[PDB]
Amino acid sequence: GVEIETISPGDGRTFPKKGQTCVVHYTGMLQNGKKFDSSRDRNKPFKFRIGKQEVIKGFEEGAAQMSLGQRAKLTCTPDVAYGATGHPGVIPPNATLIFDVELLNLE
Repeated sequence: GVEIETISPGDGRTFPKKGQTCVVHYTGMLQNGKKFDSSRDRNKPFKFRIGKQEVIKGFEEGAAQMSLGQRAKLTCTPDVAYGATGHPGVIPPNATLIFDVELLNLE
């Protein structure tokens, strides 16, 4: 499940398609916990394409529901990213993930 909470401004019509590399200023957040990842620190805003299963399932489906300029807020379920396995040292198992996502993309 992907729960979108959009901070309003954008256009609402430029949607990502297949094979389009898009740019996201993501910012990860643990529920009742601190941060774990952000693109604002590296300032390398993560040019990734759509439709190759590169990103996790909670982040891929939310990018298809956003548009250019929009600033949403993800709520990623554990069963799609790390709930059974868990990343070693960073994400424990059964973890609900929160992301500050703005789509200022290309292509």
